Amino acid sequence: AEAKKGIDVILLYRVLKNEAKEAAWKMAFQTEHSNGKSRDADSTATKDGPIQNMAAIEYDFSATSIVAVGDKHIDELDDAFDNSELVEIWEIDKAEKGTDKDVDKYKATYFQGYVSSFSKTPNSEDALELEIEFAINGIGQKGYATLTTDQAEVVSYVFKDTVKVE
Amino acid sequence: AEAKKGIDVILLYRVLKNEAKEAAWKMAFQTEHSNGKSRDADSTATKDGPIQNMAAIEYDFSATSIVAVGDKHIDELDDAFDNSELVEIWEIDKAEKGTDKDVDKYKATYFQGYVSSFSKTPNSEDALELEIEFAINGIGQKGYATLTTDQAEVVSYVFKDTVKVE
Amino acid sequence: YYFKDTKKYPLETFKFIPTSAMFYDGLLLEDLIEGYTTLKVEGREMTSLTIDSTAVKVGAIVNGQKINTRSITVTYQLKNKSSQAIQDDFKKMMAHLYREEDVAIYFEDEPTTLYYGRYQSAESVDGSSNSIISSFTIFCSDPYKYGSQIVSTGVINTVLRQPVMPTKIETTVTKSGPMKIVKGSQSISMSRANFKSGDKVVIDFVVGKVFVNNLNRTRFLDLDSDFSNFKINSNDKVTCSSANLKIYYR
Amino acid sequence: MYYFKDTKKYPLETFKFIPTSAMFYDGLLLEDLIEGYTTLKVEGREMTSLTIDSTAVKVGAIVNGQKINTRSITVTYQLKNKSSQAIQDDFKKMMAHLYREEDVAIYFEDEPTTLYYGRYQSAESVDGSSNSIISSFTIFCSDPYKYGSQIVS
Amino acid sequence: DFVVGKVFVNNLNRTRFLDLDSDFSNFKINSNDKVTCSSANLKIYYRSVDL
Repeated sequence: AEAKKGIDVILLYRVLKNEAKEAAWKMAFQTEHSNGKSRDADSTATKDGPIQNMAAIEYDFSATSIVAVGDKHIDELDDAFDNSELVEIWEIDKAEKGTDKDVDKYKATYFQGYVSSFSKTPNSEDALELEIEFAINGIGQKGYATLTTDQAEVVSYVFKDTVKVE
Repeated sequence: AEAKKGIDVILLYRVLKNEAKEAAWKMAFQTEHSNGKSRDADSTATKDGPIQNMAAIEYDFSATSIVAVGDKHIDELDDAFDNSELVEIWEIDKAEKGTDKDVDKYKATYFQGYVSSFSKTPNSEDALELEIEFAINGIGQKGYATLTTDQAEVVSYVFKDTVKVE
Repeated sequence: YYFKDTKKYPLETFKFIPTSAMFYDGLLLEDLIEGYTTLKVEGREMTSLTIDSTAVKVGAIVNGQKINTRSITVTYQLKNKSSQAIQDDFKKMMAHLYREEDVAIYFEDEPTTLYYGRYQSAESVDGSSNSIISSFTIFCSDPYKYGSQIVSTGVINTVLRQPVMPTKIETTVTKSGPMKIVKGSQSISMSRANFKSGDKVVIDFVVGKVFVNNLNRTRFLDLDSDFSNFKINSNDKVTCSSANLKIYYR
Repeated sequence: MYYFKDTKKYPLETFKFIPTSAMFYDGLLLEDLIEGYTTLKVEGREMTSLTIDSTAVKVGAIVNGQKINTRSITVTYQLKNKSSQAIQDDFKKMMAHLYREEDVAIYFEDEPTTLYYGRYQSAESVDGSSNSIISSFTIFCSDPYKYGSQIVS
Repeated sequence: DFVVGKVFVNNLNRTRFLDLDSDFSNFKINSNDKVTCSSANLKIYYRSVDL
């Protein structure tokens, strides 16, 4: 079988109030992100053995990227953090494709939440780095999502001849 | 599609009581600084899922530099810390420029706050470093700031001939 | 939440009604204030008792029993953007909640029950923010959970977990003479009364009076009748020979 | 608080910042009388509680009366000064202004058309080893109503 | 006068004129209500009460 690479999972964002004007955009130069879920297990001891009682779900979310020059979406995220508005998040997997009624769609998951951290540490010898954390309401939903052509490929050059370009 | 270098972020200071006498100056030999924001979220669990509530903003600020010889501004900061006076702070980014009405200005941010730390550890085989921490009042404001000509260029040397200087 | 694609969304979405909403005096608090939401409601599950006893050499002797009242706690969330409109929101909420007598309370997760209670007190409210979480308490002096109303003509055809007391029994006198309502080993008799044809005799149990043609005529009732012990159970028959009966109960 | 400024010299003058929840006590602002005084937050003027009397019976209780409780308002402040002698005079002035023998009119800034009746009741213990103090005092309003503008019909 | 509980006639106290079965402190006004008197001209002072 074949292992699954971690470079095939990307993230998309969109501010909630602009859901009728634009499609979700992709943040550039992503390095890693972490997604975790957990439940609190409460144990009660009886004469037969421990019995576990489970609690609600807690989400732990984080992201990391490199700030690019001329990118205006970081300003949108900063304004959303300042004014405390809702943000949508998509987690799209590029290694899975749909079969019957979703031919050009990938498996994904849908979240909404706020922004609760915004940090950056510029040093004298490295590149600028950005770290974001979220607080998520409710329970994430499952389905299939659409990726445009320019957000799913990498650009490279092709063969060229040895004559002057006209 | 170019990464943003961390060298193009600098800081400027000025004591509040001298706002009508001198312009903001630049600290010599800066190495790195940290700027972070956060909100504390209280989670309330219901029968449909967690509902998050947001709190006020908390600022974490620090800076590090190398002490120069014959610099009188360190004395100003030390006296401000001793007498508990307010300080103004600017965080100017050199890679962003304005187009229409801000022709020779850079994007920046403005803070006011006190000084809550002043440390230095002189050993026998390294240079002397200074670490400063701040406590910030209110909420930072955004705008466009002006950099003069000698605070944005680095000195070099030019080609010369082999004849005796007159 | 509901799953949505990355394309533009051209439809309109409405407000979310939580699982446990409260109708206070026939109105929904979510439809009055645009920043209100009910989070959770506690204290409406179990009831406690209060047993009186006296100590003796080998234990205690129980003589009386009582049922404690009920208190309901409601937690909400009020959110706004301006420091001035939140005061008007609080004023509206207090104008709606404050009442002088008992009212009817309905809950969304219990669509077949009825409650009685009124607003009692509230916790302290934080004064340094515009997103506020707090709670208030409702005092219920009647710890029963009622249900829909059933009208039956002398035969009970429902299931009851406990024997109940009917609210009232209307009759329509057909024959002329005395009246006697008979149940198993229990009876209510007016043996010294002469009723003509067509009298409306209403036996009211919540107040303790017998109404005849909209007049107080309790003087006809014998003193040996079971007026306070009359409780009906499932599959019980109430019959009278001089009139036709109607029974109201929950 | 403050507003954005450039990196050049500022030739104009800035006046004192008036907080949102300022209080007019007997027609005077405390920020005007004392130059170091500042009001931080006011709590306790939002929500109202009742009192119900009842006696126990076999199937619950019987309610025989209701009453409306009074109100207490707690205001947090900060007094700042540089000299040890002058802060005592500032406290003397503040206490001499706050002490009253009857009810007075109380106005708040975030509610421009509301009137309160109350009086100073008590104060919290202040720190005795510094020149910047944070504490609070309590106002006792014996009439738990909020009035409005007067109308003639 | 309602706050004090007396009836003044030409700056003199004449509260004794009221009937024993009249409503004095139970007189409450509501929106869109009409108050009429057949002998004098009325002026009403009131403040909106918000709890």
